[PDB]
Amino acid sequence: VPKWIQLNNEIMIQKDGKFQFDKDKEAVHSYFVDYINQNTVFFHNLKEKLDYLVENQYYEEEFLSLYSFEDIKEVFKTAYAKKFRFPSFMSAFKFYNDYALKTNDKKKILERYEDRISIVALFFANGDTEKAKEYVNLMINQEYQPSTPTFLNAGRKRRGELVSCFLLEVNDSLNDISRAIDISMQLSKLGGGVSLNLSKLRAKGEAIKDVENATKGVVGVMKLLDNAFRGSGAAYLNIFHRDINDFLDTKKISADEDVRVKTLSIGVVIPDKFVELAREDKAAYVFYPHTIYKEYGQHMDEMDMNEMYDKFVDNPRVKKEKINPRKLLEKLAMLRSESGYPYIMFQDNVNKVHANNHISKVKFSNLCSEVLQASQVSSYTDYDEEDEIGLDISCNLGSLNILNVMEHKSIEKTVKLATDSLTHVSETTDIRNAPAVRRANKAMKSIGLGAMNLHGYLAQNGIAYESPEARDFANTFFMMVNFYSIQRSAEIAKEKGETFDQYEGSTYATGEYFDKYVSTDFSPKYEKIANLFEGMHIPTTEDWKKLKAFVAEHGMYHSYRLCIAPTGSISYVQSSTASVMPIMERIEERTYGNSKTYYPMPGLASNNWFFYKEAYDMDMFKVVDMIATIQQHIDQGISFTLFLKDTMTTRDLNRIDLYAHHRGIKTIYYARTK
Ligand SMILES: Nc1ncnc2c1ncn2[C@H]1C[C@H](O)[C@@H](COP(=O)(O)O)O1
Repeated sequence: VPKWIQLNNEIMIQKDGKFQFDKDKEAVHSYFVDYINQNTVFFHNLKEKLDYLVENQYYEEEFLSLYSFEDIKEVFKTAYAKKFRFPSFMSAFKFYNDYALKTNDKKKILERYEDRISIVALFFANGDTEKAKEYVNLMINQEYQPSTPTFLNAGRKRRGELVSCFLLEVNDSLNDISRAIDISMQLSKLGGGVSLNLSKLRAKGEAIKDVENATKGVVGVMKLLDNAFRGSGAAYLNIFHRDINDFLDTKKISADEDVRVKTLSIGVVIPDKFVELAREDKAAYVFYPHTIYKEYGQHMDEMDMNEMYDKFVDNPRVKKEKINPRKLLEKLAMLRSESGYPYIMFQDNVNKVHANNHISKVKFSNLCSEVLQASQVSSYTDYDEEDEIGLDISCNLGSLNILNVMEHKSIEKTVKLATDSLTHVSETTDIRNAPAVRRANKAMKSIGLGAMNLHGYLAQNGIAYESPEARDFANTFFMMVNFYSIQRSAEIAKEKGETFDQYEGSTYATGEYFDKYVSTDFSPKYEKIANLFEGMHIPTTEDWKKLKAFVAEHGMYHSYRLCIAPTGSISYVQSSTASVMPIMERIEERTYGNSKTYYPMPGLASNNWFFYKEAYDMDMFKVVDMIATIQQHIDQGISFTLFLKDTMTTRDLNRIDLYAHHRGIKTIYYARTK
């Protein structure tokens, strides 16, 4: 058993009635002086090191050639200037195991933490040395953390693409299904998560072909996708689609392997009309989509279900099956208890505050349920015919660290620089053989700036997650993020002289987006929270009015700007609590070969133990209230894990989900039971 693991294990051995939290500091110190520092490669100087890495195909030559070597030296100097030390074994372990560049044989380490940051910053700044130094400071102070794909691969030659999220529409044909599978594997190889909308695919019995897929409906397509992934995959289906019960039964524990889907995540899209039909206890119907396309010349999930539902029911050329809508909502709650699946998207909560309904309404979401954008189906054809390209979704992500941003008083600076980094990654992306995704990147230019360390920050300032004080902080914080995000998007539009495709018809352009911001104040109501924002200018209704006019004049470069991802791996590197979620465990036990490892939550001690309250003991109604408060100021979505007990009944699970719906929650993610 290595010394660093032994020292890490001594945290759980009590001393004077307390956990030995400081033993983690010894553990990480041992990890460096007994392992990491013995496996790093020596170089005489920075010039030799960089020439070696370029010439041996580790780094790309072009992004470095934009700087003079003297300027590169100064950027690297900036990274090593602040004496960065990991506070825990796991934070250091997660960087050097998952992110640090290794030699090709993978026996030595070629990058310190400061080297990766220096290279990522030199990639972002595109020759601008002074901006590269700001990126280094932003990342070394841990104010901003680029997503895994960007942070891992930026500046490297042997790599995937830097984009995290891909969402694909799939039209109703074998050529389309075949192309969607091909594109999914291509994009998954590039390092991104891939989510597929299956709501336009024809239901069971509508496929009259002698192929293995035919007779199972969309489950056949789910199987092909699931097998291919053996980046991860997801599939979404509208609740009014006939195959909804078969779609759900892929995640049953008792389901046989010919129907079962193990790797692929699943999501269900629920409009209000289904919630209306659940409220009044009467039987409802699910539709065979190809019959709807035959009749109306439009896909089911493109048409307005509030208006057309009764018309689909009364039309005899539209085929249907009767269901009990309350019992399907019960089934959803039950599967989420057993499996964690499916994810739920409350479609009208997404679309009632969506800025770009004129392009399209939002029909589905991504692998982690936070990306929420317009899309349009493509039509892929054979050799001698022409493809008709629609609009898929791509979004590259990054996260603010709330703790460090507040302590450095740098909300404006970090949001605007992060937005610039996300914009450069979007500009330098080059997707081949997926023109609907290429269209998304070039024309829509969406980015996904999120945040982590909410609970960690609140807990270390004596603010409980469920308190009105916490919601007061979140309200003001994310308002500010949205303000400076929009401002920078509009500034970039002025500088570049470009806007996102069909900006002119958006709620940003009409002014409607800003209505609540020009009329209501979002500064902190509690004095304790107002003192935390001391030194930072909190935008007022008057600033918002001025921003509204600025946007009306110059437009906006980005179609979407903000979304809060789960941050599973990167949160360790940041010594941060995951996302805006409440923590699961005060101390995480995990396996390490034969031995165990222990990770106390970042900033956990005996004197703040109360404030690091475990998510399972919280009231999920009050957790809903927190995320709803954040969702006000996020144009896309928030990955909302729900934390449950086996004591809860199906009745209790339905009441939580229906309350989430009532408060305007856009999506809910994996359902976690203790
Ligand atoms: N916690 C932590 N994070 C990062 N790097 C670390 C850490 N502990 C030790 N080291 C590395 C940094 C130096 O190269 C050397 C001496 O660190 P010194 O601080 O002089 O003991 O070990």
